[PDB]
Amino acid sequence: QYVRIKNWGSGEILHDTLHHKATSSCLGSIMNPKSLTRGPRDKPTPLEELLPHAIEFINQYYGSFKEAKIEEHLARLEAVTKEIETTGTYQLTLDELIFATKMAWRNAPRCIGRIQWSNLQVFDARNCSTAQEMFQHICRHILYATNNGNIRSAITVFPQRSDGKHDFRLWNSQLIRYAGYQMPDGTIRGDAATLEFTQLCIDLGWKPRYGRFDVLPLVLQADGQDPEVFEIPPDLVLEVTMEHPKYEWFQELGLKWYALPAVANMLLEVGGLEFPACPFNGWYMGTEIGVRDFCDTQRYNILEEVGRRMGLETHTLASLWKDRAVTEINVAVLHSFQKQNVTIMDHHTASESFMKHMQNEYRARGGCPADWIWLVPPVSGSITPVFHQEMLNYVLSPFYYYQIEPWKTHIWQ
Amino acid sequence: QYVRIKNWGSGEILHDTLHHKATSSCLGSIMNPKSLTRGPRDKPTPLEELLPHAIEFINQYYGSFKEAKIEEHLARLEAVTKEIETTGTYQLTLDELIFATKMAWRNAPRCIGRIQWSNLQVFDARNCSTAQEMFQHICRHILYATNNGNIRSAITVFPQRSDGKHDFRLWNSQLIRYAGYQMPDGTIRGDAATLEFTQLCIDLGWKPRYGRFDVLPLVLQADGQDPEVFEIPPDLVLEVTMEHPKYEWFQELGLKWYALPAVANMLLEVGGLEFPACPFNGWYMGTEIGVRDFCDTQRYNILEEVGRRMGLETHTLASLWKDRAVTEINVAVLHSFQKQNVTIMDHHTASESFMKHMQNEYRARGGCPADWIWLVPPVSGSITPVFHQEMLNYVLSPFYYYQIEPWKTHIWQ
Ligand code: HEM
Ligand code: HEM
Ligand SMILES: CCCCCCCCO[C@@H]1O[C@H](CO)[C@@H](O)[C@H](O)[C@H]1O
Ligand SMILES: CCCCCCCCO[C@@H]1O[C@H](CO)[C@@H](O)[C@H](O)[C@H]1O
Ligand SMILES: CCOC(=O)N1CCC(Nc2cc(Cl)ccn2)CC1
Ligand SMILES: CCOC(=O)N1CCC(Nc2cc(Cl)ccn2)CC1
Ligand SMILES: C[C@H](O)[C@H](O)[C@@H]1CNc2nc(N)[nH]c(=O)c2N1
Ligand SMILES: C[C@H](O)[C@H](O)[C@@H]1CNc2nc(N)[nH]c(=O)c2N1
Repeated sequence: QYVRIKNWGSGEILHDTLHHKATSSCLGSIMNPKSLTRGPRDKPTPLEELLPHAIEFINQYYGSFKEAKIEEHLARLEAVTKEIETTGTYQLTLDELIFATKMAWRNAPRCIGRIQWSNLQVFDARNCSTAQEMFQHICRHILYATNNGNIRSAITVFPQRSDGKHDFRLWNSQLIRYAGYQMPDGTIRGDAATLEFTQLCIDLGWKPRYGRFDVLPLVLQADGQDPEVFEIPPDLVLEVTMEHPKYEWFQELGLKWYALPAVANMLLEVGGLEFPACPFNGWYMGTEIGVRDFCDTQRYNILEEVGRRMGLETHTLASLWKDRAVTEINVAVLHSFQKQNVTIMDHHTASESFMKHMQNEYRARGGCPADWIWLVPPVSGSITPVFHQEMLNYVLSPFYYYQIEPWKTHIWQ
Repeated sequence: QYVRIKNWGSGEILHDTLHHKATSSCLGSIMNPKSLTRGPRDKPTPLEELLPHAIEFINQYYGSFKEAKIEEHLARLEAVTKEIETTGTYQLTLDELIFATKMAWRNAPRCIGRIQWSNLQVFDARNCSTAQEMFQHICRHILYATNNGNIRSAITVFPQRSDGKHDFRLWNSQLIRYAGYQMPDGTIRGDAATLEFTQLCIDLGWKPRYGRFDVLPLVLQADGQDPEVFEIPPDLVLEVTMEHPKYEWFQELGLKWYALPAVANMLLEVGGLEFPACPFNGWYMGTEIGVRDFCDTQRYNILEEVGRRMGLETHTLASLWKDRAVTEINVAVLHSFQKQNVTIMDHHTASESFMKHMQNEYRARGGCPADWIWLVPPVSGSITPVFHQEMLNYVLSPFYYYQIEPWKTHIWQ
């Protein structure tokens, strides 16, 4: 009938029915499980599969109005059916598309900022045609979203997949990201995690600048053709330099980070249609930068240097110096964004926000797909309320899937 | 053929084959899923099910020797078969039992201290018969394990389930635990989480002492008879008073905690046999006390008071005061145990230990059942290496299962 969900922090009990609308050794801590990956195609969607999903979506959309529009609903259902018989696919009204993007966001089990789901700017680039036009669209997005520090969530929808042989794809994981260099002296400079992709950019012509914070170029693929490299205009990239409210030596660390967190390589699945190119963004949550970017050993790995600067016993694990360090780094991050007037949210505030939202979600539609493993911040887990909340993780539709890294499935022309 | 497992911190790849030997909406963050709970019975184990499992276990046991003892192996296999036809069950040699307890530990997906798996003291109480004898056995365990601060892991195995109507059961979750009182003024005193169980003890005759740290009594059930209450001799309970290495006011908080972490209510399943009563213990990991016991809002909830004592902006979430506080509490815990010479391990050291162990496990037997959600410490998640490790969670055998709270399935005499 329904699944029982408990919050061991408040004793609160919830009944999840929503999971019934889901799609598909316990593969728990798997980053990219096949279940979350929507791969390629070389043939249109079998009409037998498409129409059902289409009908399905159209019904969801029309059922979403406080006061139904049955005439339009039926008309639309017909219009779409007829459109598929005659063309073998179909086009969403801008409204449906808008609705689709917010719901897909609403259904992201791994997103903690979903209380903002209804607040999204949608850029319709479905009529796009060249890499250059893609690049221009992306720039418009970046400029709009950055909003000079007062960040705004937005998404840019490019042409939907047709036959699977003319896919629009951004080869970058994020719109804004730093390059990683394997120096001569054997050391790594910049973002150790982007070493390969940085090399690719070079291989495609991009000129490496060997800096610690060089913004990588956009590698765009349009109409399924080979990817073209485009440097992002520097004026468009807002950055925050890191300062600590108390340790003046913190700035001596010479760190900074971009203000725009934009996911660039995911596919939007909606009513049977697939959009291989739909970059989107929200605003940063402090821990992403202060903890993951700066403290992961396979990224900027600055934890020990900050430890020493603080005079901690960096040689004694049980001294808990790592916990002391990372917190000061987190404080610097938050302090700097605030000082420079760039939207950002701390993880504590983020957690309570999500709890409020999940609460809203169960009341509203009897569920909220949640991936505990991703929703719990990388530091101070049980100090946040999300940690004590049991969660159900399932895949609804619309949905935002991962895709196979393009350079792995692209037939070069 | 095998599952692929990745460590995004080191790029390391592992192949899990062990999962093939496993037994049985994604029920991820569920504390007590049915899959981990081995419930009651009112009839012996169907011989058709028992023998296969028995044969199975005996083969594992004998295959564990560096140099096989095939004669004994076959003899034992026969001895056991014949023993079941004639009695409808069987007895493990002390050795097998010992082997069984370490393997079950070895197979606990939620245990981070498993690198210590082969170091376990086994107390054979399978011939026990009365609650009083149970109580004495438990005391011996407590005394031995406490070892005056130099904690020793140990387990006490009581009589295996026969027909399911004569179950030996400890009604307590842990051997040592504090009571919780609903005061007249409406406030809670002690461990808010043990309110109900404290009431039960009272209901069964125990005299409430209304203290903040009153050790609850043992509530023992023997041969399936009604539970008897036994106070634990105070001399047997070692405790650590909390002091901070720098904040002298910390001790003014008047906190302490028991040194022995002993799980009392789990069932040991081995070769078809079930042991409803097998309390066991290891030693504490700092975060259990400093974070969960002291900082969970539904437990001692001391986070805000420590925040104020430190002079932090306890009114501004984004100030990250909670992170500053909990760390100092964690430091106090570790500092106090060390000062008082009571074994304890910090979570950072614990994490590296487990990683080393998991490494050993994949090499040794091609796998290691791990529950990421439980293995990652309640604070500084990604600062520990366990966070960046993909893990497979499955149920092998021997295994330690949860059981239905006894007071829910007991027919009072
Ligand atoms: C408005 C502010 C927003 C905040 C603060 C927020 C925060 C977060 C955080 C902290 C993550 C973790 C990412 C990681 O660990 O790699 C995340 C993931 C995610 N968010 Fe949000 N988000 C916001 C807006 C959005 C928007 C506008 C969308 C979509 C239109 C969205 C879609 C997702 C998805 C799909 C993921 C999963 C990414 C992945 O699996 O790699 N988020 N978000
Ligand atoms: C030698 C030191 C040991 C350490 C430091 C260690 C540490 C831990 C920790 C931190 C937990 C988390 C408990 C919770 O969050 O509630 C745990 C759980 C567990 N440990 Fe260990 N452990 C040790 C020994 C043992 C021994 C001797 C056994 C069995 C003979 C064992 C069996 C388990 C089991 C089954 C759980 C799961 C408990 C549950 O699900 O409630 N551990 N251990
Ligand atoms: C396969 C084609 C099936 C067509 C059936 C359409 C039934 C109309 O469905 C209606 O949509 C309304 C939204 O406007 C809702 O308010 C109604 O509750 C719902 O019954
Ligand atoms: C149902 C009864 C089946 C009995 C078959 C027993 C086969 C013996 O099994 C043997 O056990 C040894 C351990 O001493 C191992 O070293 C051997 O590799 C293994 O083949
Ligand atoms: C490893 C570099 O990471 C990034 O560039 N990131 C981190 C992962 C993503 N983070 C996000 C995304 C969104 Cl849409 C909102 C908040 N944070 C995008 C930005
Ligand atoms: C809520 C009170 O918690 C406890 O009494 N605990 C916490 C849970 C258990 N912790 C353990 C158990 C073992 Cl066997 C080893 C280390 N820690 C037993 C002690
Ligand atoms: C292996 C493990 O799943 C992985 O390293 C983690 C876990 N949870 C996460 N949570 C978030 N938000 N982001 C991440 O990248 C990860 N990665
Ligand atoms: C709901 C959630 O699973 C639960 O609160 C957590 C998660 N992980 C845990 N991890 C450990 N070690 N111990 C716990 O009690 C819990 N509880």
